[PDB]
Amino acid sequence: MFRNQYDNDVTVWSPQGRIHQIEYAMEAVKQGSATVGLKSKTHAVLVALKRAQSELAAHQKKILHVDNHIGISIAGLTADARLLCNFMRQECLDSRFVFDRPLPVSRLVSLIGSKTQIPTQRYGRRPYGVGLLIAGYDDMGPHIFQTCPSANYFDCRAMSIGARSQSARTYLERHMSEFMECNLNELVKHGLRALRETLPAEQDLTTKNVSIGIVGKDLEFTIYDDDDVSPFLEGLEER
Amino acid sequence: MSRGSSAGFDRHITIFSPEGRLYQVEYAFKAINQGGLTSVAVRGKDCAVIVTQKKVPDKLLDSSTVTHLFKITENIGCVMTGMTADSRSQVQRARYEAANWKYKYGYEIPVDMLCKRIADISQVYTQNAEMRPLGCCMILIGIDEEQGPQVYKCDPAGYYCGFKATAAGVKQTESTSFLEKKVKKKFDWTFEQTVETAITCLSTVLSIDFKPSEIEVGVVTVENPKFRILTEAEIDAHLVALAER
Amino acid sequence: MFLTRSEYDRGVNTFSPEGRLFQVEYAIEAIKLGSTAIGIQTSEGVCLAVEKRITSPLMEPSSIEKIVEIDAHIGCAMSGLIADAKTLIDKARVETQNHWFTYNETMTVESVTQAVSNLALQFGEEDADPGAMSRPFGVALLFGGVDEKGPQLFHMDPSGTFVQCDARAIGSASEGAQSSLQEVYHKSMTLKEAIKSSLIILKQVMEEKLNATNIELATVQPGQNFHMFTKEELEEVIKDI
Amino acid sequence: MAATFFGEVVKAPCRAGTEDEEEEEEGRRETPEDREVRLQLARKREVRLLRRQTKTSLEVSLLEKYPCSKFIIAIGNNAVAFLSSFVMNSGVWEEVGCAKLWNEWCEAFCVFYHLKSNPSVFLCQCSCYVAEDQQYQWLEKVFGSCPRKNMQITILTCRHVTDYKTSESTGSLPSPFLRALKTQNFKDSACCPLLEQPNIVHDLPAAVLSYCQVWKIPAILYLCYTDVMKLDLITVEAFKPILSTRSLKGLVKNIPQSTEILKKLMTTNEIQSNIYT
Amino acid sequence: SYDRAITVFSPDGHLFQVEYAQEAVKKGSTAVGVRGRDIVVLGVEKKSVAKLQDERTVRKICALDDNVCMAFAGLTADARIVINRARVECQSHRLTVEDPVTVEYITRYIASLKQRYTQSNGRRPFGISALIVGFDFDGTPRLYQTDPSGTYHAWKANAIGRGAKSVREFLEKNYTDEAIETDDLTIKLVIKALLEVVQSGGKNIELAVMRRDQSLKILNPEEIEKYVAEIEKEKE
Amino acid sequence: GTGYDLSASTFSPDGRVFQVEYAMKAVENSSTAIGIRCKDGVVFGVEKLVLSKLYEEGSNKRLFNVDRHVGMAVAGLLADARSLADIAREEASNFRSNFGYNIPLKHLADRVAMYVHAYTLYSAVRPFGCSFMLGSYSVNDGAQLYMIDPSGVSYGYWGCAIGKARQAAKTEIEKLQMKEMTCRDIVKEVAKIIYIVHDEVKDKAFELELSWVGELTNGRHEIVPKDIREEAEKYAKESLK
Amino acid sequence: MFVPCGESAPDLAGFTLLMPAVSVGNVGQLAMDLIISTLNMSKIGYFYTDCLVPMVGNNPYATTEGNSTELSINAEVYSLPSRKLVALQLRSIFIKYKSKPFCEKLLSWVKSSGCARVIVLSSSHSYQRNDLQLRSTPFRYLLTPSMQKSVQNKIKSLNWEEMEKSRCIPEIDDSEFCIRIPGGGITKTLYDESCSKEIQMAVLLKFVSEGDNIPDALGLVEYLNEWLQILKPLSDDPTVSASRWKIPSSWRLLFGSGLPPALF
Amino acid sequence: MAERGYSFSLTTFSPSGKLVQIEYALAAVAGGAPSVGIKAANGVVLATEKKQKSILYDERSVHKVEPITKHIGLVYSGMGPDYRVLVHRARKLAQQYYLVYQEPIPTAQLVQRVASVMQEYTQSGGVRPFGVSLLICGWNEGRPYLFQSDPSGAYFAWKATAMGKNYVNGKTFLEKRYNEDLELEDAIHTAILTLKESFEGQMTEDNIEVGICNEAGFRRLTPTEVKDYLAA
Repeated sequence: MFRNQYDNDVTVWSPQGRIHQIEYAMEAVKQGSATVGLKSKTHAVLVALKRAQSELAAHQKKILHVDNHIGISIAGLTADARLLCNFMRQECLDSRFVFDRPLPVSRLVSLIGSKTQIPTQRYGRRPYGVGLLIAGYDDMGPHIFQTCPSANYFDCRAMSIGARSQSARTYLERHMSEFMECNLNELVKHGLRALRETLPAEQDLTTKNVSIGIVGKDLEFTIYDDDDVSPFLEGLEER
Repeated sequence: MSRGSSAGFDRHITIFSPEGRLYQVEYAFKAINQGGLTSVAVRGKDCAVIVTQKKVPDKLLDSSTVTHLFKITENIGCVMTGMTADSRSQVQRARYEAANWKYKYGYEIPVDMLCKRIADISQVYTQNAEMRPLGCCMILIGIDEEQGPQVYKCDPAGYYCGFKATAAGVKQTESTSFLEKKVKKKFDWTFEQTVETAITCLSTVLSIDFKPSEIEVGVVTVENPKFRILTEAEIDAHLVALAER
Repeated sequence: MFLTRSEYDRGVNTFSPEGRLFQVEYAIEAIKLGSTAIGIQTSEGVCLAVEKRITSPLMEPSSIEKIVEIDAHIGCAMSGLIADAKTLIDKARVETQNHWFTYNETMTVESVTQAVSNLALQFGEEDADPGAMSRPFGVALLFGGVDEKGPQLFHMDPSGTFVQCDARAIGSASEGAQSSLQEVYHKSMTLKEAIKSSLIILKQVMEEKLNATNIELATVQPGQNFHMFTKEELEEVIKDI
Repeated sequence: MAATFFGEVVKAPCRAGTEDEEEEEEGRRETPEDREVRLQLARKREVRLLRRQTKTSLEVSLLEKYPCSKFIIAIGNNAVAFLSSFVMNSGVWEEVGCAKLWNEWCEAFCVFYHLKSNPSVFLCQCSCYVAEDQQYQWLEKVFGSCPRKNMQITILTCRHVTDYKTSESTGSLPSPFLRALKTQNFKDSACCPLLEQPNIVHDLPAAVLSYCQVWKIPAILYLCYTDVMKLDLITVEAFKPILSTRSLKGLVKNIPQSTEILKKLMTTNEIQSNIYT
Repeated sequence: SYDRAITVFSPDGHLFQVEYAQEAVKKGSTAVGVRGRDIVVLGVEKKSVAKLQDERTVRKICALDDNVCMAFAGLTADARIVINRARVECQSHRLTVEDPVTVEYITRYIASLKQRYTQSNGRRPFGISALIVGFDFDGTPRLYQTDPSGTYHAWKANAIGRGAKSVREFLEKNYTDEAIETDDLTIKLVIKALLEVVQSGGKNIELAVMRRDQSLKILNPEEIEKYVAEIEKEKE
Repeated sequence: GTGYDLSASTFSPDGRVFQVEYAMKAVENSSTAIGIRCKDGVVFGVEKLVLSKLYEEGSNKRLFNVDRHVGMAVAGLLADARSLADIAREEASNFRSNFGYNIPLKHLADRVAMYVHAYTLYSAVRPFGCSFMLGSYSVNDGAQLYMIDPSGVSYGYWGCAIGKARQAAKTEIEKLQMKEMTCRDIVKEVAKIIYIVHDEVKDKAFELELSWVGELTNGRHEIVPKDIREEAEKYAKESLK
Repeated sequence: MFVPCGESAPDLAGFTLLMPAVSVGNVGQLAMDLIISTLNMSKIGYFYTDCLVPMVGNNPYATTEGNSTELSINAEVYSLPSRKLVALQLRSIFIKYKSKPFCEKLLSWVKSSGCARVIVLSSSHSYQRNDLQLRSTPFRYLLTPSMQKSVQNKIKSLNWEEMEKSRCIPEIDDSEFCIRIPGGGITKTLYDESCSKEIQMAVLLKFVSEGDNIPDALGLVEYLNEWLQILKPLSDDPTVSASRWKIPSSWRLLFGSGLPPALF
Repeated sequence: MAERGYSFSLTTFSPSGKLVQIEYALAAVAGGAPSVGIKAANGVVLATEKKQKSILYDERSVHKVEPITKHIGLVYSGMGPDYRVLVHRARKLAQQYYLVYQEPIPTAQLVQRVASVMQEYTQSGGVRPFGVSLLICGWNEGRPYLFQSDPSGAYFAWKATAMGKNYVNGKTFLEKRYNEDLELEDAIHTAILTLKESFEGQMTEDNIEVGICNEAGFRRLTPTEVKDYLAA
């Protein structure tokens, strides 16, 4: 009630010391659909749930390709995800041009942090309403990063973001002690079981609603979609 | 915050009230008292002295970093009263403007010209809707060439004026009355008498017997034109010499 | 306690306490004031049918066309604000010609849709690249074309965001027409039956009756170019009932 | 309003609605150009109960022409879906009118059904969004001015979890959860915790609960505070505890087929727009 | 959720400021444009003429080039701005491609200017609608209309301004192929449409015709009164 | 100060800019960081809160390296703290590029504090809701510890605490005779103080984040090595009971 | 209209009606919460009308678990027959074109029920304060001509400042003067209709802005307590102030909800 | 006093056509220290009241009566900083005129250019009018000039005027005592008397300021000269 003067702009501090448009942008992230990221000692996989209005539409393109070693999964506003993906792709190109080597994932994520922090201080802007799960591979191994509308980024052992992603995070917290020595097949299965935990008890993972993206020691970032996910889904025990 | 002007007669800087008053400038003048410190500057026959309170309400705080006396040029020093960050930013601006003056005109800036430049900038702040006044007061001292000691006081409205003695802060009115009474009697205070006058004004309107660590004193002299900040031993010597009398 | 007024929708760039931007959903409501456009993607081609809604008999129908041509293999169906629609249409046209100049080949349907989306998602943020738009475009488009990957249909809404589809209805009766396309559509149907279903649904959701003057049909087939049905072709297709 | 140009004088929002001046400087010389506009706008936004095959002029309140002993209102997508899947899957329900209303946010209006086996039972099915200046008209067109106190109204609705006022974060709460709010004559205890003290409910559900409180009718309001306010399966399943309550006691016959009806009705799935993911 | 900002949608999806600019159009004097076979005619009512006025200075029919013409309804100062921009654009197009503007080209340019002003709520739309008649370079007569939003259409006959609805009903009922056969019948049809909203006709009527390969010709009050007299004779 | 508190360019009727005060309360929103200056260095320690067991250890660090010789411990909004870390790094690198030697810590504190102040001045940007401490060591300068707050006021400290429990931690620091202690005993005492002011029920499951710059690192900012941090945590735990 | 809670009117024979106005800052409503909570007044009825946006929630004055479950609607009437005081509490906002109908219905109830006085607790926009009003006290009062039952002299002895009469329509140098409470909501309508109907109404108000308006509510109840003595007179205690108006339990989470994680 | 926000915007006319934010800037002038200008037959007089009225002011520091060139001089009543910013601008404009035309700027030309600057500040929005009304005295072509430029940027040529506090009574006083054939000395006497009308106590040479403009050019009277004039 005493909140109405201080939550309409990202340039107003509430007398409790809170910016409220930042928190509302975080809600905008929660309005997507669940996507999961997890990594082993050699691979970093991204698993996403697609919505297509349940019929007559090709599903959302939820996993995007940024470079040969970086790929992102989005939850939140699509326009913001595309703006940030264009930024990431341009930065990776610039690194390859100037320095001839793949841009480190942590450096890319730091650049995203600055870029998305500027709208949360300036007038006439709004925070980015998209949260990302960045999967990378560089000299330092696999990486999973989570970026937020607040311009925070986190180094994750595993992470789920999106709508009803708390269930996936509960699964990942329960099972993260065995992710590292998993091979690619059962790592993708772990991600698939977490993503399934974000679903009603009746619905089940199919090829039509699952998108997978692997990067790893030998692999470049590849996205598996709509029929390429069948090898990964065939072996997934029932719930 | 984003943009626009707040509606109200006392809520934006570019709004007059029915009586033609800019109330945000007066609220900046009240911001000068935010800090609870008083400054006294006294002009003598051949010296100018700035004296300010030094409150350090923290055992953990390094007391050599708490200071309100600043060096603008080699020969101009100021005591800043008001909001601390605003004071330090206006000192930074005065330093830049003085360096530019020396660059353009080939000789070092006078005191009146420095306070005039700072007050011109302050006026620009009061007229535009994007900026706000600084909640601080600048009292500048220097020895000119052929006028003598100079004490000048810029203020948040863009007003500046030279004085024979001036005060800023909480006890500005009490100190101004004290110094008026002192200056009516005699004014050619040598150098010691100006320091005693400034310290006595501060210690009377505050009714506080000072310690060398509760007070800051910066001086210029005709024979030593460079701005100098007295050490605690020198202030203690002045205080014991004032107490014995 | 008390019920109080909270408003989060009177400006772009403001999230509601729900993570939701209302000035973009009001632009989608702006779409729902347009005329109904149905696009069906089949393996024999893609058809685009729109409801024309001629306001006066004195008005040249050729000037209110809701189906335009971006290139010989792509056509758009429009619904919403016309002035915005034509800006996006011209962006698509110029982009296809830029692509031909630079790379000596036809731009694919998805690439045209992506270029138009790059233009359409650049609202808000007005004091950054003046000449930008400052609000969502109030138009939804239906790019239906034929390229290296066969017939394709895309949909863009007042978000600058596109998704590939197989049967879309946009416009004022998109809910009823979409519910109808839900059953009448099957993934392997001929183009003649796609046109048939489009016109049947358009008859269902129009307040007037099907004559060859108040609707507009276009098709893009793998061999043939983009084609806008004429008065006599439309007459024959509707007299097929 | 929010600063169209540099230095434009802007007035702050007023949460009490007094920036409208309550139509101050009333101008007793309102031009007929103005009065025609005002009356036309008032006519555009009118509520109107109309009977099937009659199509207009129901002329009397809906609960005072038919007798009633039980009245279940579901408001919103999820409450309507739940009520349909788990209650109309049983014996025949007969429609006895809709409430046509025009709005900026309105979306099937309440169709009112009364059970053929038990004519005293009723259901309102609003996906209809009733605006503030339509809720009291809706109340008078449905209940009327003769509030017989033999009814047992049961309102069902959904709210976003971010509307919950809690000292924790509204992202740590286990959504969806049910909260109740019952009137004074509702003797039985609720199957869910009662809604807290700083929390209020303000809409047509609040209109019906306020009516039942004033006129001493038993009424229970069931609030699902969900994190997904579109048609969602978990949100609809959140209402299931209500089925073991005397109001919805004899109306729930086959739960196993209701899950299949619910899965089908989810596959219908009014199309989402591309703002997200 | 309201008006008062140019770039704000209402929850129904309406941009009301543009619609209020079109309200500004609907108060202006009625302008009637009829497209004939080899003549294109424009007629505006002279609403509330003052006797002590130089009527040459308050004319609402203007020439944009030697083949394109234009009448407007709405705020006259906005119309002056838009007209002069259109004139510069006609000459600039001739400089670019050597060919005379097609009537659609200049209609499109005028609409793009109005549409530029319907963006950016720090600007104000043009409160005018225009009736751009003309002949293409291959001789086809055209009649277009733009409105404050940046939206233009091609017409056979049209009316804008106050009483555009009555005049447009009259035109629909009376615009045939037998009303267009001669130049005189087109002129008389425009005058008859304008006589449906004009009281004390003839002296409140501003006709200007443009025949193919000829410049705009404003009809003086004598010719207009002769046409009105012919109309009353044909009334019998 | 309602009515005068929506902009950082509005003065309250008593000369108070309230957006800046709300930004300082924003600093009070976060968990505590303490910094103690000793006879031969500076030691930082942050009551870092474990958001999830899913985060790779070391993420969300609040102890930055601003230069080879300077370390930064932050509180408040972490995005703001990272932006200010970037600014401080830029200032130190620019000074070294221009003038060829390591930037003095007092000068670095002035540059960054004057940036923070510049944000407390306009309606176009909001004040930083983050406070931080800088700490260095040079043989020709001694240990130095500075704290900047959202208003742009930087002072030099012997012991500082910023965050939620700054007052309790400040009470606990005052008992230390830090002017005559080495970095090792200060590390143990910093761990103790972090453990004392931690609120074990409201907040949950924190992890120490210790860092020093001193002569034991030869004027180089570092993370306290794992074994010394283990010893400090064990001392801190055993002292708590 | 007024609907009792027990099929019987409570006989407000000569009571003083305390009512809010939905005004800027909700200061009148918050002051009414303070009064109803401190005096421990008991609900006696409802004011059911078409005029306020409907809302509902459990007892906003919960003190024990027994009465914390008592449903409340947007307009409810409370009473304290020991002190001959009746209080209305409007907890919602008015529907467009419905403020005046509410005012005539309420004042008809006041005349019929037999209430002696009416006291409206309100507020006004403080950004519209002119040169003088900035340097005066925030609190103003209005008395209708009938309200003279020895209370004009009491108010005079209290050294209060009357609401300043602006000119009815500006731009006219004659400047016919009539009251104008900008941001008082129904305050002016209530005043004008009371003057027409010959009701003893008083209006007490504060110039407030919006934000945390709890200090303003406490100030307004202290103004009213300078007049009425609904409480022991102010600085007479060993500074047991701050403990003399009972803050209702519903005055919780007034800035919303808790702080999200991973920020800060 | 907020007429529907017609009171707080500089770029909004009120329904009656008034701009009630430029007349609030004229209330800053009418709340400034009194000023007097008297155009005698052979010179102009500019007398003002000093705000720096206490003993603690250096009086070689800041002045209210300023020269623009050798032949033009200003006084103001209103807000002092605005005066200073306009004075430096007026001096620049005069020197640009000299640099172009090799002749001293005429009084009317200077008044016009200064008034155009003030007008600019009364039309944009996001900016604030000037809180000063100037009196410009000059001597051109063997003919004195007295002008007044107000915050709106509208200047007036006067024979005698009064600004600042109590200026309506001052103008009434001046009407009864001004005659065209007045000599510069009697003009100085009358200007000092008009200041003495609306003055807060005893008037010393150290709390008023006088500047004259005759054939020899504009000059600010020294405190001794003002003392001598006050003694008579």
